[PDB]
Amino acid sequence: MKELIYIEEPKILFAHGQKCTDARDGLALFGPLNNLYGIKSGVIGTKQGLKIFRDYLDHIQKPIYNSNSITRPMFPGFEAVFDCKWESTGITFKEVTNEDIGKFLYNSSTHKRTYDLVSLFIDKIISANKNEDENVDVWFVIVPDEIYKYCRPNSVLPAETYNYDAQFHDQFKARLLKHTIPTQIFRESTLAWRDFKNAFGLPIRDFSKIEGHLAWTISTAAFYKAGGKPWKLSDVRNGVCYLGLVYKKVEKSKNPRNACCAAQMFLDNGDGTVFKGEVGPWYNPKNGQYHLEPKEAKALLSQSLQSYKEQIGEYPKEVFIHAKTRFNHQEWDAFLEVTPKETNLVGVTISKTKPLKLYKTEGDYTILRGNAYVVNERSAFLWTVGYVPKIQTALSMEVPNPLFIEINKGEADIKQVLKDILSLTKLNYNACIFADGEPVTLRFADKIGEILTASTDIKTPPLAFKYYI
Amino acid sequence: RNKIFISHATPDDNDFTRWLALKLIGLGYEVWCDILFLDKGVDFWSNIEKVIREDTCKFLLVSSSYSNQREGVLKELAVAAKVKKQLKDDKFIIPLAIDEQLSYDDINIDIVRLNAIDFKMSWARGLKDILEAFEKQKVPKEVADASKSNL
Amino acid sequence: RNKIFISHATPDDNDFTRWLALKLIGLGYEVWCDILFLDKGVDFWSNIEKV
DNA sequence: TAGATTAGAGCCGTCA
Ligand SMILES: NC(=O)c1ccc[n+]([C@H]2O[C@H](COP(=O)([O-])OP(=O)(O)OC[C@@H]3O[C@H](n4cnc5c(N)ncnc54)[C@@H](O)[C@H]3O)[C@H](O)[C@H]2O)c1
Ligand SMILES: [Mg+2]
Repeated sequence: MKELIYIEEPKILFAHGQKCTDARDGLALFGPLNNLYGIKSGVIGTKQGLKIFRDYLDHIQKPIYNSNSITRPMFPGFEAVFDCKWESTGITFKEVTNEDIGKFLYNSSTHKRTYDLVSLFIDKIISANKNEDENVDVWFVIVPDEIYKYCRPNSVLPAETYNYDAQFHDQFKARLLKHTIPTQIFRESTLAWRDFKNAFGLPIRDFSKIEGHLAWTISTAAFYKAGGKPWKLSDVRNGVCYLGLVYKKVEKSKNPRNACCAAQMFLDNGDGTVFKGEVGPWYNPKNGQYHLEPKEAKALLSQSLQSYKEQIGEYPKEVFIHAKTRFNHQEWDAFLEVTPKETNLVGVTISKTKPLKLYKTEGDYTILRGNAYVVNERSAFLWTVGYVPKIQTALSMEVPNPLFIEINKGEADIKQVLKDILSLTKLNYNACIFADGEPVTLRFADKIGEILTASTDIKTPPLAFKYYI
Repeated sequence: RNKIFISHATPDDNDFTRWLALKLIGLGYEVWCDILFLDKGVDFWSNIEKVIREDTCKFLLVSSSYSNQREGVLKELAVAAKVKKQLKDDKFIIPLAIDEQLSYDDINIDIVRLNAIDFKMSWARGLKDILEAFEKQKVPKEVADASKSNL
Repeated sequence: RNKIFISHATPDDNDFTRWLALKLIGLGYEVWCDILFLDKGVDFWSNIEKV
């Protein structure tokens, strides 16, 4: 008979200085934090893709319902939720004829055809950007199904361009970085899920009961990419800086040259929220190692400290590093040499590879969300996925797994670490969901890392998150 | 009066009714509806008729397929017409058209000569129309507070 | 009797009608139009005949 | 020969 503790919901902040624990309800009751005037869209694709996009835009100007409004809050229509206009008249079309696609998706070598198709789209996008008089807020790329189907790494059809990944999405995002063009890739079957079927007369993907959720997700993504602030955190304590770290393989290179990318977050002293990537991919030549050599650790921590000092005016009073791996002693000493006198440095480790499950003995519903077993003063199990009583369901299907949080380096309070980690699950702008299973300091760093690894020509990349998601 | 009455065909028009009630209450209008109270049974009719006849300034009817030829809604319309004649107010019932299947050729006699607000194309346009009509007709209101709707 | 009535077919001739009504209002006249001054929820044939 | 950490890919369910 051990003991469990409970951690309360973090709460998030919306228009008019009102707080709620749900993004859907908070946006459908008050509205976002800033005021876009409208979204002028730029669509690129075939004529059929343009027709499908126009259909979808006309669709989401009106209320959309889910089968269970309690489980999934409705969608009251785009312009009532967001107080800005995004309709099918500010659209601009740039054709990509099937003649262009046919001559390229036949090379039988995944690399070359991926390169050719990425070029076919991005050359038109850049031409439109540099030599036309419109002001396009976001670029929407309607990708036919065949283009996405076979451009995967390990999928077969039934040297100059070899310095690139074998993925359409990653290479597309990486090769547009120096132009700074917000983009949203759409599969053709997602926007029109009714007309893509199988040998049964039924949709491949059935969205009939979850249409409102899809509308929420797409609308929030589009709104964020055009420069909107949907929500912010509630009571982030001043003086604390968070910093994610994730390592990534490099693959097509003489050496694995493990790359490390970070994501920085703090409070801007205007009671705002600064959440931007602090990235220039630092490398490690040794194969299979996930530790930085002292020089890269020094440079990384110095860069993060300088970013904070410039954005605020004085150094952090507390810095937390969230990683998926443990830190060796040389790396931590490197970190400590370049850290100010009055700044506490704490390194944490979040892992999913640990078998521990808890079963409710009575019913058929899973454990609650805010629970946590505190093994020690330097370890604990935190449930971030579980039954949420506000929506009357669990975020998973089967018995969920907890996160294992360890204070590997430094000295802090495990209760504060757990509380902070739980409150970082509420800033997933790539999704419109109640909560996420991982802190976003560790999820957006990964997304940055997996984009600026599909190429090598990028130097001094942008930090804003809207060029990678 | 100070209150706005909403008549709808429970339980088919619940989504729109909840949406509209929450939006109006978040804008400073006091709304009386059969979904905002979890207690029923005693005086299931007296209270409703008393509220219509005593302290109701506006009567909003959710005109849809379910609400046409619905006994409770018809009785509500009868009481509303009586009160409207008593008050000598020409604009007291304001139908809301939310159903695409309900053609204007097949609406109730009690509301067939009245200018209805359209919601079929988009709900935000309908809300804008309702707010502009209320402002023009000087419907009493409170300073808009979304916290009421949140609570 | 100082209102200029405008009769048209709705919604096929809405662009020209709205243009003309806005122009005549700008010039200073009083204009009654099926798409800009009819009320919502009012007996419309009777009001039109009265106008 | 083991134990103990790490990162890639691929596939399937979301309602009733
Ligand atoms: N421009 C015109 O054609 C014009 C001008 C003046 C009057 N009218 C009358 O003739 C029209 C004939 O319309 P239709 O049947 O061909 O097409 P319709 O009813 O689908 O569209 C016509 C418009 O519908 C609205 N409407 C009709 N009945 C209404 C009601 N009970 N409550 C609220 N709005 C209502 C009005 O704005 C009307 O102009 C309307 O009955 C009335 O306005 C037409
Ligand atoms: Mg995205």
